[PDB]
Amino acid sequence: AEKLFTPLKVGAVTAPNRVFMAPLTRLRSIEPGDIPTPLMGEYYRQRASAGLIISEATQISAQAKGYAGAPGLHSPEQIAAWKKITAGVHAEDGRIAVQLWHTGRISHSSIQPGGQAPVSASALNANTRTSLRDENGNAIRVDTTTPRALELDEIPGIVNDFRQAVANAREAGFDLVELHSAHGYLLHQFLSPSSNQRTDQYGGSVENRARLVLEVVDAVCNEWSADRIGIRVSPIGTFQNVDNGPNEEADALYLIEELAKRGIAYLHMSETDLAGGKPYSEAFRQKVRERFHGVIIGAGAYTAEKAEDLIGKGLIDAVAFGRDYIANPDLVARLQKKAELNPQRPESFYGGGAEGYTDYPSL
Ligand SMILES: Cc1cc2nc3c(=O)[nH]c(=O)nc-3n(C[C@H](O)[C@H](O)[C@H](O)COP(=O)(O)O)c2cc1C
Ligand SMILES: O=[N+]([O-])/C=C/c1ccccc1O
Repeated sequence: AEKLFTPLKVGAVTAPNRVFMAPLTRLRSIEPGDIPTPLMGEYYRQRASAGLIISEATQISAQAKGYAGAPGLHSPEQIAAWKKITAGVHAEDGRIAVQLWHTGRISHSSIQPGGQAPVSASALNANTRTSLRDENGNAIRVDTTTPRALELDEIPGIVNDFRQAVANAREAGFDLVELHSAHGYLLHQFLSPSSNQRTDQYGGSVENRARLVLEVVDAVCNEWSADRIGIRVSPIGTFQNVDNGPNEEADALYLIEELAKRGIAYLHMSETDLAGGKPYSEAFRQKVRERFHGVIIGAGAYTAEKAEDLIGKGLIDAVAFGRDYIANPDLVARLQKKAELNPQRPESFYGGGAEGYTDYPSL
């Protein structure tokens, strides 16, 4: 029997199905101000039949910015714009979480406050690219700037920025928040020994490496409620040159046991980047499942059939689809009916306007 189209309690909200829209950076916000737009509102409204929409990654602060065109949730103007977007999703009977990030070293000095180097756990270049805008406003890929290591006394400010962004998110009408602790961004930069060479209380042992993300979790649970908080992790494998170190499984299980103590709404596991990699072992999935007592969302080149299999095995609760949600606003109906999926147009994933954004048809 199919379970994808059955309801699921996700902390404080109830999803009517298990087909979630993964967080998808689309880089269509207004500059100056990193302001969401009515076009973005239309895009999200089109996808409101998702069991849960998880927004594009959204800055907690101006310092958090690493991509031209990515929205923020730190300014009054951003709060006002997001309020209209969440109202539109709710008018269509949807549910929407905001994914909150700090990009850390995956950034460029030209888009940082004061034109300064971005920050990270350690002063190590990401050795990758980010997306800026050229003089005509078009997306361009540019090598990342070498970061400055955060001073110990700057850490409380980072925690406060997450806390403040969650206050703002609650005000803006989001149903949940997802902390971006994956994919080589700031929280993951602290988690991974490959990017964290600190020798203070925020590096070294796994307890120290997870310290920042757990302080953030505690701060945001206190600001709102634990049943409003999810977290995305990518703790097995390599993502944007950030591996998970030489004890990745044990370190992941430590973090997950710690997260379970807070009673948070969900754990969202990004299992692979677009280039793929070794699948999660069923033993690992079992170890995660016995340790965490909230919703588990799986993501990364899923099919509906794989999601059904893992839901049936009692190992995950929901699936997040990324690219299929870019191209199929009514992905839920298509998967329910076994309809074909619209052809994807990758050239318009990042930047631009309505074309390749709001022009993918429903059935
Ligand atoms: C254009 C694009 C933007 C993405 N932006 C984000 C993001 O903002 N936050 C995030 O955690 N993952 C991001 N991802 C990863 C997706 O959430 C998803 O995990 C990935 O695309 C693999 O799932 P899929 O095979 O269903 O597309 C992005 C992926 C794509 C293709
Ligand atoms: O893992 N991915 O295939 C993409 C990740 C991603 C892409 C753009 C912005 C934030 C992200 O986490």
